[PDB]
Amino acid sequence: QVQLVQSGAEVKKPGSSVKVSCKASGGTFSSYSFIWVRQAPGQGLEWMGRIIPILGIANYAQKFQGRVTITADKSTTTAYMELSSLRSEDTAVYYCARGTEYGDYDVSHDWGQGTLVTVSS
Amino acid sequence: QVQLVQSGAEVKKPGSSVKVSCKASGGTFSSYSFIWVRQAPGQGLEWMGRIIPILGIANYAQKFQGRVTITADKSTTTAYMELSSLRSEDTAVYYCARGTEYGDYDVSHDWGQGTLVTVSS
Amino acid sequence: DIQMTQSPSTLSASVGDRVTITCRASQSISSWLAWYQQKPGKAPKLLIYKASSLESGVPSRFSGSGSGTEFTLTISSLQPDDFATYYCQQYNSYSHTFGQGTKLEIKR
Amino acid sequence: DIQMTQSPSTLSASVGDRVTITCRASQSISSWLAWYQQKPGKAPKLLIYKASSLESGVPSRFSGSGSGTEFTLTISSLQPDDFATYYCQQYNSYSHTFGQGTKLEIKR
Amino acid sequence: NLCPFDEVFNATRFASVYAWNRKRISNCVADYSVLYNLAPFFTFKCYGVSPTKLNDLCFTNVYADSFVIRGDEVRQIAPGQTGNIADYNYKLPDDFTGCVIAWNSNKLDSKVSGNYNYLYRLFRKSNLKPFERDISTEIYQAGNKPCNGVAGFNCYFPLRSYSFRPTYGVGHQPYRVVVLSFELLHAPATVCGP
Amino acid sequence: LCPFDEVFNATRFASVYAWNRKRISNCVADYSVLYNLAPFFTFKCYGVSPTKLNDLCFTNVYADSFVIRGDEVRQIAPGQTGNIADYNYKLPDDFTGCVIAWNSNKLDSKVSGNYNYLYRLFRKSNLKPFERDISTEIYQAGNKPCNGVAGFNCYFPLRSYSFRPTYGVGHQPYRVVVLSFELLHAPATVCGP
Repeated sequence: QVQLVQSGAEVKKPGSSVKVSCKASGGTFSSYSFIWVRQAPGQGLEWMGRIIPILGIANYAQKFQGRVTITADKSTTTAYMELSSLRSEDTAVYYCARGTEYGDYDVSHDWGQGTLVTVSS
Repeated sequence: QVQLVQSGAEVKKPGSSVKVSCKASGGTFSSYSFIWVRQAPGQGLEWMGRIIPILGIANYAQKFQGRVTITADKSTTTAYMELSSLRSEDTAVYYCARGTEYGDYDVSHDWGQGTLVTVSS
Repeated sequence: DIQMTQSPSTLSASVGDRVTITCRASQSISSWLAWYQQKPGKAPKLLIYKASSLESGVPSRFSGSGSGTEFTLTISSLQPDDFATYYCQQYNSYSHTFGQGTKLEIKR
Repeated sequence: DIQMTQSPSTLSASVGDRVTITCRASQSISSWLAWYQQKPGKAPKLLIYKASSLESGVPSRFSGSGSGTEFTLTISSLQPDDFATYYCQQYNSYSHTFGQGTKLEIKR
Repeated sequence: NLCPFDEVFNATRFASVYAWNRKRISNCVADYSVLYNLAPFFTFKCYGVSPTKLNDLCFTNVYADSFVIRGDEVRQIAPGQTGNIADYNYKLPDDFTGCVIAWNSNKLDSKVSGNYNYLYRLFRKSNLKPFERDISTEIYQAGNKPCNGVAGFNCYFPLRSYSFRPTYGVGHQPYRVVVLSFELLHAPATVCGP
Repeated sequence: LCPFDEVFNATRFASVYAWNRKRISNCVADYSVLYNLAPFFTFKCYGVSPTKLNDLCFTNVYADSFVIRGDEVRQIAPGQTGNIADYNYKLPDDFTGCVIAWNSNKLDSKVSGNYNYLYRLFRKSNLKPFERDISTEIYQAGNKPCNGVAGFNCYFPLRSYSFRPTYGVGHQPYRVVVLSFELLHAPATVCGP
């Protein structure tokens, strides 16, 4: 029913910023919560942040505080993640996940396909 | 309310340092912040530095870094400004000013009569 | 930050067996826990949230249980499709950490 | 550093008129601004801080107004004692800079 | 055929107060002595029927409504009360018959970070009629200019969140509430307790 | 109407340790206006539902305004404890009234750093409900008396909230106003329109 589509792979220089989009389809948009997860090329998943648009509350990991910003768009029904001041180890696969109101906002029910972000010279 | 008294006129050689004293009277003396300003005879005012005697933080202008220090003495209830490496372009009238915790620590509420400092041969 | 560990790091099983994976939290996290299954190179899939509740569509052969600082998941009848990597996640207090990840393989 | 500009540098008026002085900052300074009035040869006297708040003891005819990078001071009923030089001072970010200093003089 | 109140009571997730649930009990013998094994301080306030003599009776039917509310608000679930919940979330009729059971659940519905899955309606045009649900999320027009779907000046979102935490006071800790409503009609009694 | 403007639109709020106390009486108060302060702000109410405050009536209303850090706003509640709760402002357990807190990073932040907001850090014991301690004597943490020198085991009781706009949401300044109502034998006068 409800599915999410993410943008393509990105290649960036260390001194730059990256915007990743996540377009969701199906159901009602206001009853959703959006979380972002990062996976290193060989290690396990890493939690980044959660956004509740209808309550308008954002929360980010302490490590990524002051660097990552998650926003939502009702007109296009999308979610955007801005990451600033990339570094050599910030290359990874990024996943967009959504949590319902009835089930649990924090848990992730549906997952995007993920985008590969590369940082190098 | 508060009365501020400054020292007399000073005439110094270029290779010397000058200590100007500012005595305050009125109210509890630990709620005050001390600001020092300068006015050349041919131009307007210019800010130097601010000290919070009770929090122990002193911050000076970028230009005067390594040249001026501002201290205070609680028992004598006074403030002192020491200016080192006097130059022929540093002659001017110096004003002692006092902020306040309730109002603002950066603005100047009460002003001294100022001291004339002339540096030449 | 509550640090989540899993055991065993790598497990070897065979089709038709019943397998168990344990997950331990450094501090108490009440009953807030979730398990995810990830195939090689694919997006993860939610299996159990609340440490007991099953997400709709998950096969009934999975089942988990736990109270606090001690949780477990089990597959009663292991299937050829169930070989993947399994991850914990606790969503009590911010910085919802994941686990190391227990990998499931085939005995030879 | 933030540079402050005053206008007009030289102003002329007469008793009973309404006058205004504009003060523009190079960058955004939020709403932190102060105005002082110095007579020739005397120590400056604070008039307004916070760009809207009136310092106690000042006659009420003075009024300041401004939000960001552009502030104004106004005198409704000018008086013979209001002839002096007026200075701006912002106290957002360090090295609190003053202005040029507008001199307000009678009309010959 | 013991009635399955256990599922109604021992559920893992109760619905929000505004979108409360409804369950029907029928064609079963109901044993009310079982539920006494609940939390040691569960309010058992009964209107129109004595709690102790509930065992020997023949309710034509029994409707169970379950939700989670705030502590201080537990007194608002009564016939004829007024307030936020009584007006905009849940209304009981004047001639109500049945029982209300409320017990603290701070060990199950509390997140150190904060539980935001429990919502409650704060603004509505008019008070709810008895036994009515309104799950609409239309923007509330508190002024004269039409809102047209923007939460600006005098345009408020009608729902707020019970950001539950385990460090809250007693008056803000979550309480699970179950309301049983009986009835008598021309139809023969279907649920008769021992 | 009631002076809820000089209490919610004031230029500068008092420090948390020396918090303000404002009496309100013989006024008609329209609380609905308090919903336009911010798109998202904290509006907890203890002992009374906010939607039923423009129909009830009290004898007097007490307003207390101050500025506290973002992550410490959870300490302003009955039965809580921490740093602000017991050293600066203690709320009684038998409390009826509302607390209204909202972010004010645009009004109480300085790039250089706002040093005008202070909070007490050291005290001999805890604070009784609705008590003010404005003393400034040096605090002897250890056994040796220092008689007013900030050396070892002798710290100044007060610290400063060096607010800056660069800080995160957990350190940005928050303006807090606590309204307390009470009922006495005297007739009510502070009522909604």
